[PDB]
Amino acid sequence: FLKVKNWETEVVLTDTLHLKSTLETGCTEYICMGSIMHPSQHARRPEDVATKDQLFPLAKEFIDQYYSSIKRFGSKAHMERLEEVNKEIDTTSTYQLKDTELIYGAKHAWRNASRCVGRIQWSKLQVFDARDCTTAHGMFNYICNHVKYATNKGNLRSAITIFPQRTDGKHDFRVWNSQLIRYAGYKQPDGSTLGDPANVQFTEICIQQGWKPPRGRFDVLPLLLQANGNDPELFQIPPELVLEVPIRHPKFEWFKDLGLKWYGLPAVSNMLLEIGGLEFSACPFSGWYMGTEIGVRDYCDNSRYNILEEVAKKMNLDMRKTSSLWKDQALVEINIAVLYSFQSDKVTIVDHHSATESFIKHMENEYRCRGGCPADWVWIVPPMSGSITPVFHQEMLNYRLTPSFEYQPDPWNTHVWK
Amino acid sequence: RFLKVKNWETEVVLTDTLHLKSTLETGCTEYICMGSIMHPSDVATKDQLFPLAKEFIDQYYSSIKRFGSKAHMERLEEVNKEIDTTSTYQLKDTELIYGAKHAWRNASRCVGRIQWSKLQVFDARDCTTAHGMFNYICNHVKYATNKGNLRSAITIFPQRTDGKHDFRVWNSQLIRYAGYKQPDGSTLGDPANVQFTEICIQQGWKPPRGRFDVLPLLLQANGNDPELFQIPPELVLEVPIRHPKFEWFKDLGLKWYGLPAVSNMLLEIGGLEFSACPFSGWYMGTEIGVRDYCDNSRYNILEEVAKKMNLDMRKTSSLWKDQALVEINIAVLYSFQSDKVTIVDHHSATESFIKHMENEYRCRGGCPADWVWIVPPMSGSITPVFHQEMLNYRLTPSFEYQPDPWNTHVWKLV
Ligand code: HEM
Ligand code: HEM
Ligand SMILES: C[C@H](O)[C@H](O)[C@H]1CNc2nc(N)[nH]c(=O)c2N1
Ligand SMILES: C[C@H](O)[C@H](O)[C@H]1CNc2nc(N)[nH]c(=O)c2N1
Ligand SMILES: Cc1cc(N)nc(CCCCN(C)C)c1
Ligand SMILES: Cc1cc(N)nc(CCCCN(C)C)c1
Ligand SMILES: [Zn+2]
Repeated sequence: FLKVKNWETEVVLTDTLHLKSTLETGCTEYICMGSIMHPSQHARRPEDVATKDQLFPLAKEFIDQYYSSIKRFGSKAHMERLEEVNKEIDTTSTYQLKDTELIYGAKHAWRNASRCVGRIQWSKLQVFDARDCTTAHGMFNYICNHVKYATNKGNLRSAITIFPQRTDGKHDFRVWNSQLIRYAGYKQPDGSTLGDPANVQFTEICIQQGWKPPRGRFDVLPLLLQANGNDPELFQIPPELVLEVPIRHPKFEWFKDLGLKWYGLPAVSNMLLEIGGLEFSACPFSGWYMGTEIGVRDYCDNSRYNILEEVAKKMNLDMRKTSSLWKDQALVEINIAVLYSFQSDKVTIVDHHSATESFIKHMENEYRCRGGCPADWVWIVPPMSGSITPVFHQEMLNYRLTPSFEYQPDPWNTHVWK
Repeated sequence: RFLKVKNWETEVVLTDTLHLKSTLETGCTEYICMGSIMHPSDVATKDQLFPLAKEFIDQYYSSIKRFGSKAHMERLEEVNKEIDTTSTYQLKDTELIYGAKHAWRNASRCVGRIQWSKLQVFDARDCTTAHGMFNYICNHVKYATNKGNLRSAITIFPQRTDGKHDFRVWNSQLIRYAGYKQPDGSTLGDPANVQFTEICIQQGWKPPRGRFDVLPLLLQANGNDPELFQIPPELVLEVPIRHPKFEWFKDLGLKWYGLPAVSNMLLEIGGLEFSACPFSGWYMGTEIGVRDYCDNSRYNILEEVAKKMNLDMRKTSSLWKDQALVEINIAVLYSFQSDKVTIVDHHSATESFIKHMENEYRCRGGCPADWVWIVPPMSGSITPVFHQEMLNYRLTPSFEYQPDPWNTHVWKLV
């Protein structure tokens, strides 16, 4: 067993769940890689279509886990399911998840996501089964329905849409966008950047694929959808599906005149969902924002919107030296405005104080019922005001459980066009 | 083998080979990361001490471009003689200085390491009594405080022998404020120091019972019972805290001391253990303004400041805590700068650490760094270290945690 202590409350939790971890963290007894973005390349099956002795053990492990979860280990259905998966692999080199296994797998991938502060909600995930999809047009239909369901007029609901699994790696379904809704970024003639600098490369691909850019600071990017390994196709999300919040400040009347807004729905679409050896390379999932994701990182990273400049100017702060803390002061105001604006418009949002408090409660629940909760301190602690949130003083153990969400290469690095 | 770290702001990529020289354990395994654990976990035998000493001596003669020299080989034989005959050995003055500076250079949790090569080392290995320790510590405080122009320093007392004759400073820092738990459950002074304050009172200290009572030194020499000493008040530089815009901030009656001086850690050099080695630098503002003042378990002044700012404290999403936190840290920095007492803000400190880290990769092949500790406790992502990948590993000479002495000391009075 391993213990974790909270240094504010002195609560000690005892971890045994880590004994079920399967993948390497990247660390060793001599080096810790906890701050590395992608510490490990340890995967569960090789880089493409596995042989039977590579895939079946991963399948059996997950089927065993699912049937244990419902108190039916060794039951009739469990043993038939194993025989069924065996035959499927014998005749197709893969197998197909039942609807129940798919739902279980998706929820537990979220439950196992050690970087996610939002996991107290993990069992409240709506799962849309899109495994019958065959074209990029059908992918667009599924994504539109997902966006409409999840947005729900501002009462946001967590959802995931799961497209057909990888087969031989030449027929991948992929959403090329990193999120379903993101703003364009444009390389300016003088050298600067208009819009979101994170998306300049993706923006140029879209233009390179025929997208006519309106060239503004908040241009919603088109969807770039790839189905069955074919070349990707551009689609415009209907604007009535894209809920946006104008950013205003409860005290500063001039804040409105900054002309800022942001979208309500955070929807990650470039990760990979791994269940029992199966790789779902297109599995867009969405929830609701923690305010700091917009106000600290989107607006105030140097390589992003970088608006600390303007806000501090309008505030008449002394930007002559760092020790006036003008950056910190403007940072707080911007995050006040983001929360005030979303709350005013009745769009679901959580502040980092509430979110981190929820996560401590979630940790305690998971230790009580599951014997552990894998958690990545570097990612869980908010990017501002860390030490005045309870997670700062909370020791955490990070380990990798399956099913899981994984990073995957950007498809433009790997796709050979037609 | 090589390991790469990337900065996701700048895209700079650095190549770590120094990790191959790492020694003891991180706490992590191949399947669990313990990077957010506070401390993941009698005296060395002859056969244990030999290889540790050789590795250090090898390192030292390599750093002075004398590896394999006649002087290198004779030092090794000399060290081997001592261990063989006395079960320990004694460092040369040059080796002690090198070792102390490299323990700082190797401190993966320290953001202030750009200054590592400018450390004043005070050799106190001839000290035999607690009175002598007091004298050494007073001289250290005076030299390091330097009328506000602070200078980094370390004082090194005699090493462990059999573990029954340890030298120890029982204070966690040389200068700290007392904390007194009241019968009604409230705290006067610094809640972090309530327990140590109790021990001092038990030993005979007469407490003023104020909010900023400098604690007395509790000094243990040669394994004897520790003894109390009052630091001369003229040696304790303090800064009253005021705010450049809120004139009411001074009415809070806050102050802090200028000299941060850790006194409860262990310095390991070549297998030798220096259990009493107080070292001092200058503050980063957030150490006082964020943690010392605004930790729930410390002075916890967010509420009063927020009240005087007329903030809406009914809902967390008004971010009144965040707003007060910034204002307190503005006051800390403005106050020290006005009194011309050395301090560094977290933006300046993290920028310099990135410069340091890059230079260490270029000239040394790496820089062990603990991201969890390096990133400041506020405004994390608007500092450059937040976006900087880091590798953590343990190089020696090193500073280490050690048990609190009141948990292991065997008393002898009455
Ligand atoms: C319901 C409200 C949710 C909140 C408030 C939330 C919050 C967050 C935050 C703040 C991060 C840090 C990532 C960053 O800052 O860039 C994160 C990471 C993550 N979240 Fe959640 N999340 C939520 C829902 C979900 C859902 C529904 C899923 C999956 C079904 C999920 C899976 C993940 C994953 C995999 C990561 C890691 C991303 C990476 O490594 O890049 N989250 N979450
Ligand atoms: C010169 C100015 C210095 C600055 C601005 C500085 C800054 C810091 C900061 C902010 C921390 C984090 C600790 C915390 O937040 O509680 C730290 C840790 C540390 N510093 Fe430095 N430091 C300085 C000088 C030194 C010196 C002179 C030494 C040793 C000779 C040293 C050794 C350490 C060690 C060992 C730690 C780790 C302490 C622990 O693990 O609890 N520092 N430093
Ligand atoms: C549990 C957690 O590791 C602990 O609160 C750490 C986090 N990071 C820190 N970072 C610094 N500089 N100082 C600290 O005391 C801590 N505390
Ligand atoms: C290098 C460092 O690990 C990297 O910048 C991480 C730090 N912690 C983070 N935490 C969150 N939530 N999101 C991030 O993108 C990052 N970035
Ligand atoms: C579903 C969800 C909700 C939320 N509030 N945040 C996230 C993380 C977004 C960043 C993920 N990384 C790939 C960049 C996801
Ligand atoms: C020499 C020095 C200077 C400075 N500015 N900070 C420190 C860290 C003290 C923290 C110790 N921890 C156990 C809490 C040391
Ligand atoms: Zn680790």
